[PDB]
Amino acid sequence: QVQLQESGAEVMKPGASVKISCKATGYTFSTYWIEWMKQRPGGGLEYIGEILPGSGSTYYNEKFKGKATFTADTSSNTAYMQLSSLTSEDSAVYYCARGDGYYKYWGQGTTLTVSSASTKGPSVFPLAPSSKTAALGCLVKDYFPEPVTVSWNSGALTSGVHTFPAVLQSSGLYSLSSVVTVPSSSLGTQTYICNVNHKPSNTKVDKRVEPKS
Amino acid sequence: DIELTQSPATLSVTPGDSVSLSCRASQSISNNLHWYQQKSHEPPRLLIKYVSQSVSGIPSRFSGSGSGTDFTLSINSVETEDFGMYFCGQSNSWPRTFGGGTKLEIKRTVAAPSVFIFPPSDEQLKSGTASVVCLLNNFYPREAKVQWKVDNALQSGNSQESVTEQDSKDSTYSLSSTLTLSKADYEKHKVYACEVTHQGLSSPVTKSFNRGEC
Repeated sequence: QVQLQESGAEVMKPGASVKISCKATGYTFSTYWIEWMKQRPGGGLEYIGEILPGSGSTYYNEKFKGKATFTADTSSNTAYMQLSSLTSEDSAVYYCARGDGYYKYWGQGTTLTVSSASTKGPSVFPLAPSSKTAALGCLVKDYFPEPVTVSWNSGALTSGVHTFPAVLQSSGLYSLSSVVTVPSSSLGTQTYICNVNHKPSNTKVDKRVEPKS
Repeated sequence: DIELTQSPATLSVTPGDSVSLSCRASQSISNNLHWYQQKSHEPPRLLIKYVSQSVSGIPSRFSGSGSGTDFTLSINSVETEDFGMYFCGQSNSWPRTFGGGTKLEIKRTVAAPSVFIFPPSDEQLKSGTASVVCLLNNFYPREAKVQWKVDNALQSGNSQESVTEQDSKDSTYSLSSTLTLSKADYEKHKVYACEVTHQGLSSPVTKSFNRGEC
């Protein structure tokens, strides 16, 4: 059962270096190539290069000679790609695949964000239902980096939820909304909490969303 | 290198219909042409290998064809699970290259949006900023015009839109339009309006509030 397992998301300041791992399992590590691809948001796949673990032979797409550096360790069945002198152009999802002629077995993907911004948690503001089916929600504003999660009433409310993709603002900070449609009659007699969590700053916020008086 | 060119870039299909996506190569690549499907936040998944040969675990409705520099992926009777991005990939030479992709959307009855407008909270105001929010909910197709009017003045580059992927229940879209103004500017005007134009509306729907009224 061949399986490739990549490492977690990474957020670095420009000019830093990052190393992404690809842990193979299910076969002799040193007999198949490990190939690396870069995919930018809403874009195609781009070949970085590839390594043969045991020999350590390497090929590099000429575009990435400066940027990427492949290493491997046979002992721990793990391949590495090191991206150096980072810039925002390196913001992308990085994949590793086993060389099978075709790419049958892929790693799950690694998100690399490169940005000036610094870790900041969001402010959460009510989207308050109208003065006259209703909609309410939470505005999750000015945070860094991705991601934030939003549940409603600790997950007892999921029907009719929409949590938009974040938009990156001029400030380098992200902003996001989550909305839910509910019965009109319920708005006076009930409680609606949006449970926001931004792990990179330990922001856990449970915001009451009520119609204004 | 080898350049791979896919067309169309976009296709809406209603389930049961059949589609042929095209992939053209800049020079010959033998039969080392493969097809991949990729869903959101997922690694691509091998669909057809070696121009036309079956791949383990892939539904039979997918099939690939072609020769020389002209290849096709066919989906006999598309299903609702087949939304996503479709790439061809060559492996005849290094570097490996991929086409631009075709986004397969699922086509569906036209659904007008429900429109809702949200004034900025008081909390956010005290901190210097007003985010006014317009929600267009559960509509299809994707094209929609959202027009902000502040005291009937038509707003320009002071808003950002954000759209969901096709809903997993009814294949609709939802989008948010966020007007962002300074507290000062927001408090220079009374009547904040969001005007939505969409195929399923006989005329534009306007949602508004007045800062003078709770």
